[PDB]
Amino acid sequence: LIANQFNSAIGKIQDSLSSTASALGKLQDVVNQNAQALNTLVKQLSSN
Amino acid sequence: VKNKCVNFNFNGLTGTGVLTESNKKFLPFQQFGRDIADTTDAVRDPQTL
Ligand SMILES: *[C@@H]1O[C@H](CO)[C@@H](O)[C@H](O)[C@H]1NC(C)=O
Repeated sequence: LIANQFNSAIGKIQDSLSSTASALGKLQDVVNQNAQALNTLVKQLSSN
Repeated sequence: VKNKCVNFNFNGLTGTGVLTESNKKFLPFQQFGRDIADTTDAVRDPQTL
């Protein structure tokens, strides 16, 4: 029995990951934050 | 010149870098382009459009 539950359990994770783009919320955030800071850091150049 | 660090000056627009022929297709009235960072990225040779 347990094999089926486990093996089936994995399958959901694929699809729980395949479509829900909000699954990787944390990682995508960190890259987002750093990218923004650089923009702000770069954009400050054009200020008198 | 091309492909060498130089101090280019375009119609009064200056800067430093390497100049190569681009691939971007401006609209004819568009003079010169830029980047997300407002930084100069593209130029149009005024004498060589
Ligand atoms: C002046 O510039 C135009 C357009 O860039 C060019 O066609 C023309 O030949 C230039 N003058 C000379 C003598 O080449």
